[PDB]
Amino acid sequence: VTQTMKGLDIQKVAGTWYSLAMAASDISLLDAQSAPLRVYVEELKPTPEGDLEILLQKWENGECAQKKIIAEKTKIPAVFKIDALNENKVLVLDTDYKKYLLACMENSQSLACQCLVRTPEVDDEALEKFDKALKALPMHIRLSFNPTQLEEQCHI
Amino acid sequence: VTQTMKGLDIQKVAGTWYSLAMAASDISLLDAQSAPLRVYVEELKPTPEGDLEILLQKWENGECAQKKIIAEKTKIPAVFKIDALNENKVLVLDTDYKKYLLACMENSQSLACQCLVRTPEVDDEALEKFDKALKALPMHIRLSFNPTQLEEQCHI
Ligand SMILES: CCCCCCCCCCCC(=O)O
Ligand SMILES: CCCCCCCCCCCC(=O)O
Repeated sequence: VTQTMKGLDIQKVAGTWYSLAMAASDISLLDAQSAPLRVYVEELKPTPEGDLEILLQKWENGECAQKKIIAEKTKIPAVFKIDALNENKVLVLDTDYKKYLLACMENSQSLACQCLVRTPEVDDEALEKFDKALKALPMHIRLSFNPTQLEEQCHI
Repeated sequence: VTQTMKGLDIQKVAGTWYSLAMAASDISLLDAQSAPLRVYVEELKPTPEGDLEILLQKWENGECAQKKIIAEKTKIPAVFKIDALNENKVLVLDTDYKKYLLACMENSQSLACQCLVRTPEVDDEALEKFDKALKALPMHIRLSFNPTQLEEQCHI
């Protein structure tokens, strides 16, 4: 990923988001309801220090579970770290704060990206920006959700 | 689907094909390795009468199985019928016979389409034609395969 948001203000991505679309480099990352990167964003909570708390849902061991993860800031405003055994990066590609946000997670390559939107509607303009960003990346699975699904736990 | 191949010669689609890409209206049709429309074309066998025999593979009850289905001709050269409990149509959107073929199956709507190619290579021109045909259709999952996967049973 060589598309980052110039001039990102992380405080202004705060609040409610919907995972309208998702893509990944490997089918197995998004294939099943319980695939490892099939995660649905609920809320972004930037910290005063400029870290990013992410509230999401995931189908795990038979049901829809809530998880909270923190992505720590780096020297680059558009790039956060979630490290454990593995060094992983969260990248903000593009946002207008009020309607859409494009982001990817990548390892150290495998990756997964999402088109986030503020409301349970299909934003054709946001999806066209997402597809343009992906034309640069080696994606092998793409999913998108309808407005009914966007209002359900785990997009059921 | 309102894109059919004008002037189709069904005899000239005979022989070896590879399921390079697949798309469908509903995630659940293609999501799992064993999802109902996750089928890999091996061979097209037009009959002297102008019916279409389709040899394909599918992951069913734990393994990669061979199936043969016949799609019966209609009054329209680009449209075949596979009926059982349900009336389903196979539509040929576009082909150049020697490199790529675009086809969909639809019910009576849910649908699934494939980009078929003659060789285990990523044909960017065929994929751009597939994406152009899909921009007309309500697809929510898209998969594509690499050349290593294209040479394995059930694209493992
Ligand atoms: C800016 C944060 C956007 C959240 C989605 C990141 C990209 C998809 C991968 C999600 C997986 C995870 O965060 O564990
Ligand atoms: C011209 C035949 C092409 C074969 C693929 C048809 C479209 C995808 C759906 C396959 C499912 C099936 O044929 O049972």
